[PDB]
Amino acid sequence: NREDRKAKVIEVLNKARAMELHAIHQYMNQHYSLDDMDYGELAANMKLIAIDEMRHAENFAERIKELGGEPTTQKEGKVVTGQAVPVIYESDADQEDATIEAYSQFLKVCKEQGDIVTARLFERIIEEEQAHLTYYENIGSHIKNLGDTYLAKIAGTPSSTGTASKGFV
Amino acid sequence: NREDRKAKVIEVLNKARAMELHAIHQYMNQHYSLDDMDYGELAANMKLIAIDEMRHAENFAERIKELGGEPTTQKEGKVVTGQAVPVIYESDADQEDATIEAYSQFLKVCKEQGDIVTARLFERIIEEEQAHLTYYENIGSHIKNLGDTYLAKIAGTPSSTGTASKGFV
Amino acid sequence: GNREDRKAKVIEVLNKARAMELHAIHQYMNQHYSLDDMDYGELAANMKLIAIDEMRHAENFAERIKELGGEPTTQKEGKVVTGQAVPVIYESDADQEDATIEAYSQFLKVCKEQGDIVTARLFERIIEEEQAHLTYYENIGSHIKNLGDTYLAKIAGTPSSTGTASKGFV
Amino acid sequence: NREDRKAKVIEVLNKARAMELHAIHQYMNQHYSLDDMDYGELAANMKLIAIDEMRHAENFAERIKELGGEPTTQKEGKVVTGQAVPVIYESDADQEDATIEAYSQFLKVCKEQGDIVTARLFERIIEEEQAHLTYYENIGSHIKNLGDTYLAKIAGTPSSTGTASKGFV
Amino acid sequence: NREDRKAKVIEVLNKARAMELHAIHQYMNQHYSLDDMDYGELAANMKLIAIDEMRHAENFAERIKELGGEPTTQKEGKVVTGQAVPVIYESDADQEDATIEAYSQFLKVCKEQGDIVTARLFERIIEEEQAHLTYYENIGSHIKNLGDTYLAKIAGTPSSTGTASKGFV
Amino acid sequence: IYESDADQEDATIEAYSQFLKVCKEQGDIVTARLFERIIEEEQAHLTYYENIGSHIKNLGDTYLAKIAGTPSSTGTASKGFV
Ligand code: FEC
Ligand code: FEC
Ligand code: FEC
Ligand SMILES: [Fe+2]
Ligand SMILES: [Fe+2]
Ligand SMILES: [Fe+2]
Ligand SMILES: [Fe+2]
Ligand SMILES: [Fe+2]
Ligand SMILES: [Fe+2]
Ligand SMILES: [Fe+2]
Ligand SMILES: [Fe+2]
Ligand SMILES: [Fe+2]
Ligand SMILES: [Fe+2]
Ligand SMILES: [Fe+2]
Repeated sequence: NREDRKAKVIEVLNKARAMELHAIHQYMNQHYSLDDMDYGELAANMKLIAIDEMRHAENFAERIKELGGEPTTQKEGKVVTGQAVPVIYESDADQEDATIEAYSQFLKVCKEQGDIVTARLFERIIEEEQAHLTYYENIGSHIKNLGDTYLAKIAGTPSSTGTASKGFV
Repeated sequence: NREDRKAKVIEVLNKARAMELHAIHQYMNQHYSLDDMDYGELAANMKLIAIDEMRHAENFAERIKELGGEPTTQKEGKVVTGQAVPVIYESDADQEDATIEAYSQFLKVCKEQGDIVTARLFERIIEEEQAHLTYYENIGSHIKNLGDTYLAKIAGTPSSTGTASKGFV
Repeated sequence: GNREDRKAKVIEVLNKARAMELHAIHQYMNQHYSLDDMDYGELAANMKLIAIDEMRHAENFAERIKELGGEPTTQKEGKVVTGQAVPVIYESDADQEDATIEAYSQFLKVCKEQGDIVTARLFERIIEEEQAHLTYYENIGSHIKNLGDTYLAKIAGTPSSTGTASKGFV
Repeated sequence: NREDRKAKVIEVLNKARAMELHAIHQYMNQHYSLDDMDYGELAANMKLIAIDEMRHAENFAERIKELGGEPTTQKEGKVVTGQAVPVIYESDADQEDATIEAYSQFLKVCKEQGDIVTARLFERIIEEEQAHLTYYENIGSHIKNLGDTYLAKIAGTPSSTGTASKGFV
Repeated sequence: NREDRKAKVIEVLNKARAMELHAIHQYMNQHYSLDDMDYGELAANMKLIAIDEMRHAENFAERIKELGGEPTTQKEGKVVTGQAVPVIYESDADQEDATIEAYSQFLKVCKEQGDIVTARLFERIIEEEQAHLTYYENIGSHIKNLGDTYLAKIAGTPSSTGTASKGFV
Repeated sequence: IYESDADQEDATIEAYSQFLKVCKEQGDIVTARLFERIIEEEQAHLTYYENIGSHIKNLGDTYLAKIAGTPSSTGTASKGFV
């Protein structure tokens, strides 16, 4: 029925959302490390990708409300900390790839439940995850093939991501 | 194959267009009432949504022509007049929901018939119907929950939808 | 007659005219889709622009019907003719605009009889716009009749745009 | 099996790409004739559409690389030269119609191989092929129905396609 | 013999053109690989040179038409794929050099056939090939002498070649 | 071809109609009658060339497609000496 159709879509939406919450904390944790290491452009792009995941989490939450459900506040999995630079980019590529696989499954569920608006949302976000995927693979390729010679170039670059957060104060 | 496929898509396209024609007359009728009641903001937005349905009617017609068919000129269903404000918003949300449901099945037909262009057309319009649905649900909620304090706020507002219609004269 | 009766007779001619507009909107838009399909851009565009004039007429009639206390009709008068070839489109639209002006002038007399100055003036203004439509259609028809394909060859591939898109909700 | 889903998608991408290469050479061949016949506006649009097909070939190659494959440099079919003006537009409409049908099928494969990103690529390009189709059908209609009077209007028109190609030198 | 003169010039113009068509695909293949490796500046200049080769093909074609011939659509030789970065620049320098040698002979034939306009077209394009040769020798030289130090500088650079291709849609 | 051929037949008939006049003036009834008969034949050529021009004009290549590849024989070969 209509109610079961919505509940099944809400379920994959909250699963995706929980994955987004995990990515936000995982990438920001890496952001703090790269920043601490003073690899500015890497620090900045890692934070800009975290913000894309924040935006995904919010979009998933808004559709869940539209369907009458509650947006989860729990993250899926655990954040891995203290990763060395090569492990950061190899693991983040792995995560992006597994995310696209899972969201492609969630998309299918939306289509089966005849939910056109939610399947389109997954499709749009999956394209953005593909851009994250390509970025992490590329950095990993340079670390693998060029090592510290590549990092020497990143050392001390600007880490800014733009004007500060439009906020309340 | 091809001929059969085309005919099946033209049939759902005309069914949808017939629903668009119904919606144009139903929403404009309610628009005349709201204007007469002098709830400008509600009057204005109802007409703007009616113009979205006109553009949907026109996009369906154009696709129908591209497929070799003739666009229908009869609306589906009867127009309901004399609806009071609470009924206007409850019914329109009901209509938008039913529209998304039907278009979702029409979309499926396009996919089964291998017509990607028409499927994409439905997809886009369904997203615009979701916006209509949300708008009507929202007005309905404030009329249910707040009445007069909310209606007094709408009383006497501008009902202009912008600059006058580019026409022939 | 009395106040109510006076409004009622005027509401009745307003709904007859409005129903004629609804018909014009669908008939002209039907021809618009065909012209567009044939890729006669300038013709397709002016046909739609005239259909939009009729939408405005329908809306104006409606707003006056509500001001008089009545209910604007949603049924179109007559049926739409589909599949007309180009020469038939312009000959029939010219006939229809003529018939419209004929009927609206009778409707105006009724408004004057019922002592409704505002509604009478509405019909007057709209009759003037219908005259513009008639002259347009007669001129196209005349060139089609006299110049044939050589006239149409010049319209082929012209822009069909009616300007910026429909200020709508989404 | 991850690798087999990529192989199968890469295979249809290279088929579509080969079709793009054919179109590029076919449409530019016709552009050289149209210019030679001094029908500028027709020559110009023919070249602009060939550049669209160049972009498609590029987009397909980029996706083939993201999937780990090698973008083909072989075109499908044979270029037909020496076509008169009516025959250019009747064959090009036929070509575009055949491309949309083929691409719709390739899109099906992408969906079957669980590849949402490539499927969306195909759907985007199919929409552009539909624009090419309509264009060629309209020109061909004018030639069939109006011939010389129509061509008289095109004779001696401008043929520029805009600012010259940003190149290396 | 007028016609004989034209025929011999058209022959070398189609030989040159087939050489251009080969270069477009060879260079673009390498562009796709350099883009994949994320060496943006190299990928960008490779494509810009490919576009210069597209313009050469177009100019040969137009001269072929002025002479009453038909421009070839088949490339000369085979595209080599999978080249390592040093091999890309070593072979592109060899090809550019081979091209200037051939075009220089083709230019001689035009003069022998008393065709001043075609000879001047060759002289102009040869100067551009010299610009290409110099570019490939320079990059080849940095790779030989600087190794991964040079690559480290190119990793992550912009790959943009400007605004998108003015096209039909 | 057909446009100039129609103009040329029309001209001929004009010219021949004056040559006929000269024949009547010189009292040459036989030569007047020769011009009369031949002018009648030129009129058949004129009509033929006008018709082809009109079809080419109004139907173009659609018309020529029908003619493409038709027989061109004008019947049995020239009776000659060899
Ligand atoms: C008023 C009124 C009616 C009567 C309804 C009733 O039940 O009273 C009315 C009725 C119709 C009906 C049917 C159709 C569908 C015709 C068909 O597809 O056969 C129909 C179709 C269209 N109208 Fe329409 N309408 N309408 C306006 C007012 C009215 N309209 C205003 C105002 C604008 C504003 C124009 C603008 O600035 O974009 C406007 C524009 C459009 C466009 C153009 C959209 C575009 O190009 O983006 C199309 C198509
Ligand atoms: C991509 C791609 C391919 C496919 C090759 C592959 O192996 O992937 C590709 C292939 C070809 C081929 C053949 C030709 C030769 C056609 C012929 O003469 O038969 C060929 C020919 C042209 N390309 Fe081309 N292309 N292409 C671009 C990308 C690609 N191009 C981009 C980008 C632009 C940029 C548009 C701009 O901003 O000017 C662009 C423009 C042109 C111009 C325009 C020159 C001018 O007007 O100055 C000509 C001529
Ligand atoms: C009379 C006369 C002249 C003017 C000479 C003069 O100086 O008075 C005369 C002149 C010409 C001249 C030039 C040509 C060459 C045209 C050209 O090739 O440009 C020219 C060409 C031909 N006519 Fe000709 N002639 N002529 C006849 C009478 C005369 N003809 C009669 C009668 C027949 C009888 C047909 C038959 O039974 O074969 C006939 C046949 C031919 C055929 C047909 C051959 C075939 O189809 O087998 C061709 C071609
Ligand atoms: Fe995400
Ligand atoms: Fe991501
Ligand atoms: Fe709609
Ligand atoms: Fe709607
Ligand atoms: Fe009207
Ligand atoms: Fe009118
Ligand atoms: Fe394409
Ligand atoms: Fe195309
Ligand atoms: Fe070159
Ligand atoms: Fe070169
Ligand atoms: Fe004759």
